[PDB]
Amino acid sequence: ARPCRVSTADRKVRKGIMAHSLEDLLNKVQDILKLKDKPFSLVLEEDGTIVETEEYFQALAKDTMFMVLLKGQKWKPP
Amino acid sequence: ETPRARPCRVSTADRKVRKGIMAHSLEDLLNKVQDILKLKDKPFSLVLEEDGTIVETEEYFQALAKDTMFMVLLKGQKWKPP
Repeated sequence: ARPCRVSTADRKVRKGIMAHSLEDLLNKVQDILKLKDKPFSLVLEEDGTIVETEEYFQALAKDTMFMVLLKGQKWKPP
Repeated sequence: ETPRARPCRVSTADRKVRKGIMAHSLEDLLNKVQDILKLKDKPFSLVLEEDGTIVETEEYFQALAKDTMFMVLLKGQKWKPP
């Protein structure tokens, strides 16, 4: 049961969220970050690498900054 | 090679799609990347996204940092500067 640091796409709000899995993370992120709708994609905040498997989500360091993307939203350089 | 798979960040040559892929070796990685990145055909070369350094041995692939961004090149594609 693990600690994730998660940003919105405009990087204005970053929050620490505990998750058992990628899917659990994705189920929590809307309420926590007060997203306008459900997330479409989870990406690495540093470079926009798409996190789309559980095994890859779990191999990343606990201090990894994640970014949620809603439909049509794209990762952008900080 | 590595009993436990290692996380790789992998870019297409146009840098529009970037994805985290788990891999046990260079060969395993190269076996996986076409379906994952939706490549039109099999990869020809794996390169460092940063400077186009060719990754062509398993030992060099394994020595790289986990956050290294890779780039796949298909036949006749060339690394280009970002």
